[PDB]
Amino acid sequence: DIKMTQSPSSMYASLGERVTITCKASQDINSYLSWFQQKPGKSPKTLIYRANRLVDGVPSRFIGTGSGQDYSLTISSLDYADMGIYYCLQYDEFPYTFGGGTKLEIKRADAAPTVSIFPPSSEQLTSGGASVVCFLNNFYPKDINVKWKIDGSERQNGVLNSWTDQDSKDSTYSMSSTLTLTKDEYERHNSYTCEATHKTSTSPIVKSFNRNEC
Amino acid sequence: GIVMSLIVLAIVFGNVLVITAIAFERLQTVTNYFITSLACADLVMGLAVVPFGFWTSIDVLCVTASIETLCVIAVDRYFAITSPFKYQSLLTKNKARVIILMVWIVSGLTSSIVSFYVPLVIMVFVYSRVFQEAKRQLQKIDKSEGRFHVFCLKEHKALKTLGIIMGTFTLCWLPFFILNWIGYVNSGFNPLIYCRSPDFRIAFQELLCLRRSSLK
Amino acid sequence: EVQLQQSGAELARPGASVKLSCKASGYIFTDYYINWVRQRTGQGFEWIGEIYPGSGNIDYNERFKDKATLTADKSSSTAYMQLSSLTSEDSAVYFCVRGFGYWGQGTTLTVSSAKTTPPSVYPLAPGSAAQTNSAVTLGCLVKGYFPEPVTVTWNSGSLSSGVHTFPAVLQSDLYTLSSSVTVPSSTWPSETVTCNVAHPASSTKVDKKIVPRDCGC
Repeated sequence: DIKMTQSPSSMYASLGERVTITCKASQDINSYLSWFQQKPGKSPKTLIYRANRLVDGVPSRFIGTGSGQDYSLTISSLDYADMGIYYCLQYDEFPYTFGGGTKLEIKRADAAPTVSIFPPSSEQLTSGGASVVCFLNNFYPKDINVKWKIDGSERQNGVLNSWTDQDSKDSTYSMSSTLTLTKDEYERHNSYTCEATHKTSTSPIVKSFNRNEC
Repeated sequence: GIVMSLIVLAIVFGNVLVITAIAFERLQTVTNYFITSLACADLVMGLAVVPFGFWTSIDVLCVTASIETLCVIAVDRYFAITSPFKYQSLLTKNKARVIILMVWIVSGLTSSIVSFYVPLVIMVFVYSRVFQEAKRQLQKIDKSEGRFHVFCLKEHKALKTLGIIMGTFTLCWLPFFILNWIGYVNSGFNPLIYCRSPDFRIAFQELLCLRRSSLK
Repeated sequence: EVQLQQSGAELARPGASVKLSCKASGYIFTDYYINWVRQRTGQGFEWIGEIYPGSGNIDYNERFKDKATLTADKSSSTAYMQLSSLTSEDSAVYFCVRGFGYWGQGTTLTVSSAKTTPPSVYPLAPGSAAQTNSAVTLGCLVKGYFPEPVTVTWNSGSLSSGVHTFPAVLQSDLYTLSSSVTVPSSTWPSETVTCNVAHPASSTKVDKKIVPRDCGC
């Protein structure tokens, strides 16, 4: 219909600097373009339309400026709260076509995770099974790593992992790894460790627990 | 026959609920002054022509004033759009009547080329021009208008309502001027298309002590 | 106070048909068209069409031309979208905007042969009384539910600074997720700390207090 590329895609800016994404459509939309932001777990908040006409409420540090066939959303003095995925939209003609959005992350300071493991709550155990949760928390760089160890042994079978997008305040990354088991499965072993290896250090951060005294 | 008898009360009701509807403040305008004209050219041709069917005198003064009035609006509405200012022809309220009065006597002093061709030959193009140049504007509008806000698409439908009233009176009285019962059909078609198209909907449907959707 | 209310959770069997709504209330309905954009999981936006409540003009996008059918309600000041013969690929988040200005809440429509089943909030408290911090991090894993999504707050929305919730990962045709929380060790066992959970798909709200531990562990 009307392809609208959008460089960049990925992009890491630090606090204070002026980041910038540039949008370029196929045709010629008469400044009939708009810029909005998608934040994980929220509905899109629009910032600019008519290529540059800021929406009411948007902070004055956002600037849209292009014309004819290429534009660009821009912010001077990037604020911490400015992490997410901005997309450019054209409504010059049908069908309204969206950009593909460039996602912007904020470079923070290296910070190791604060890990913690929890054994199965009696409550579930009674129900019929047992899930062990370990929380690798607030760490930057985003790249992190976990490996479950059991009775000295070690395996990665049936583990449910999930990481979060950049946190708001701490602008850090936290991960959750769960190894789902059965009352039985779980009852067959005593030692349970969660080792996380993150650039922060070379020595895996570790946490363990036994199924007996407990 | 005795079954179509219900087709007269239709040409004595829908054309009266309209005459009264016009005779409310907001419903008083040049457009609804000529549309209210085709009411007396449907009610009179139903309580004076349909019953007995001088009877062939008012049969012409009625159908020769219709496609004539249809020629009027098509031009009026045009002069309204081609106009440099707001949408609503300049035909003053009184000169609308003075102009309306002269549509009857000339309809009485009156042929398929005089009272049919001529009035439809131009009426279809004076309007064609309109329905067309009403499009260029329709969106020469600011796209943003309506999606960011903080003649339009509405008055674009008012020409839809007047665009079928002129588009039904053609397929009803053409096979005849080229079936005399089909022409009578456009007597219960105008106050019928005015429900699901123009404001009339509420204007007259709720006038009968709140019809149905009156927050029923 | 401006807003287009939306269902948030909608389950539908393959081949069926849902009819999402969007109750706008905070402006004059007929002064803005409202489009219906679809945004599948992962990412990407695809406009489904735009309808102008005031008039009636409904410009569909070819693709959804015969698939969806927009409609507005001048009175109720709510608008709808008829999605016929829903298929596995019709599952995604359907947004109701005000012409790309203000977006709606969103409706997590999901076409599936699956049967619904509410979560199972289980609380995760510290293992062996390890008083190893100025703070503490407890959490509550909501396991096995469907379909998506599930609101998960802490302390009835009360607590905020320091609470993470991870994206429901699927696992054996059933969603599972969890939310951890840090607070001052100087507080929790002392003052109450609950974890809330909500599954609209099932209209199921839930609270789970965090009793310290078995005193033994």
